[PDB]
Amino acid sequence: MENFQKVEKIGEGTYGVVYKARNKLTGEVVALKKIRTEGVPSTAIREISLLKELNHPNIVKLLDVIHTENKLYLVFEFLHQDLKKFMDASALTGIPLPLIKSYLFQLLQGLAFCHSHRVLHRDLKPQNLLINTEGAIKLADFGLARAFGVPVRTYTHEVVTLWYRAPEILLGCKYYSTAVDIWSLGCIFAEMVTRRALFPGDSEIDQLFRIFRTLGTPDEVVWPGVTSMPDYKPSFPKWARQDFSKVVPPLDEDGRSLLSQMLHYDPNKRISAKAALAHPFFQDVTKPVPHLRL
Ligand SMILES: COc1ncnc2[nH]cnc12
Repeated sequence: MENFQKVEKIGEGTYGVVYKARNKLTGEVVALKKIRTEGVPSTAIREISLLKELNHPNIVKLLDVIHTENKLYLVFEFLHQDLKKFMDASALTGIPLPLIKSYLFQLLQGLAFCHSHRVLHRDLKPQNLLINTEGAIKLADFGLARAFGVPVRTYTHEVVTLWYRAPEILLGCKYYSTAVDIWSLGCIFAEMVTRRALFPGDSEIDQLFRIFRTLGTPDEVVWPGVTSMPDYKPSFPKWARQDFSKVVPPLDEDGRSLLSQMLHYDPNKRISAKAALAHPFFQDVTKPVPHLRL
């Protein structure tokens, strides 16, 4: 750490405080993420170490891992804004569709890359999607979930949001897959379009029931095996599925079609990042440069 000058406290991360800092020997401006006691387990150090080679232009670059006095810091490429802040800022007018389309397409490339190596995010959320002045968007904290877990509360006891959590996680599946990230990104896509979170649950049952109210209560017809999952209850209320036309106006037929595929209940049938990239929604994708005030 004495290789760095902290600049400001940036944020409270999932795992610890996040600092903006400058490397005294190289000038680089970085994000430093403290990872909150018998030292760091050796398994977590090896997992993190693999993430140093999982490099992609839509994945926030992991520069280095600093483990001293049994205290752990991750050094990351610094980006100046996140999608949560950008959405809050664009509330009056909404993010223009070409920009939505570009961010979704970039995020899907990020996912297609990571998922080709069977690495998951598992906690995608706007606060994790970071943006630069060149029109890029990038996934932050990719693979930390496998390395450190996803806690119910953060180190500051802030509630970890359930809003982007896939139904198979909520229903207690042990061995969920890359599809969980597709679900999260679908929820984000919808939030970009509508300017409101799709499923803003405030408990696990509220999260599930919000999902069911919009998409229909899942059954063995649309999701084979669902009634056998650990937290499935036969007594769940039975809601009918809503039309996507009601859910995400004014999204066009292509975007509604894609969204529907990203929100399929059955994780086997949910579209892959690779397949999503071929969807007709992206036929006319561009890379607009957003209006950013820093
Ligand atoms: C808040 O987290 C962060 N802020 C700015 N840059 C980052 N890079 C990775 N995490 C970041």
